[PDB]
Amino acid sequence: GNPSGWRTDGQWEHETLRRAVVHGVRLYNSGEFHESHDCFEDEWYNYGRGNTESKFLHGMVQVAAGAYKHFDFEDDDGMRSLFRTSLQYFRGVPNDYYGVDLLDVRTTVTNALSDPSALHGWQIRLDGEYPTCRPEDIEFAESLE
Repeated sequence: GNPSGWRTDGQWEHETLRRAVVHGVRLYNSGEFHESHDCFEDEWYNYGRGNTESKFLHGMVQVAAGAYKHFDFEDDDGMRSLFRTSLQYFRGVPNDYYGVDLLDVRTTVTNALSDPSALHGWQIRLDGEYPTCRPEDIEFAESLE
């Protein structure tokens, strides 16, 4: 099918949101967790509060930030706290949103609450695969604010 967020004119409803997803997921998948977080964090206030867009983005910020606490600092309590709120933000978000396999995100992040090693070598599925960092993704994260 067409994932949620895809319009009938063959465009994403919010281009800058899809952008954040592409760069963020590719950064995440190459283990650049801080840069990933920053791609999401750049977009996360642009839609206000309480709606699908802003809920998805807050969730992904916290996924990135939770990974970062786990891999960079071995801070599992910090990871666990972010993961618990990320799951609440994802409530109500379609499981295919903007090309992300969000169902797998939610179940892996849920797993990690029990066992942080659920994260090890885990990559986020986007458009049915596992895209990784390209020079333009890191360039974009570095161009941020």
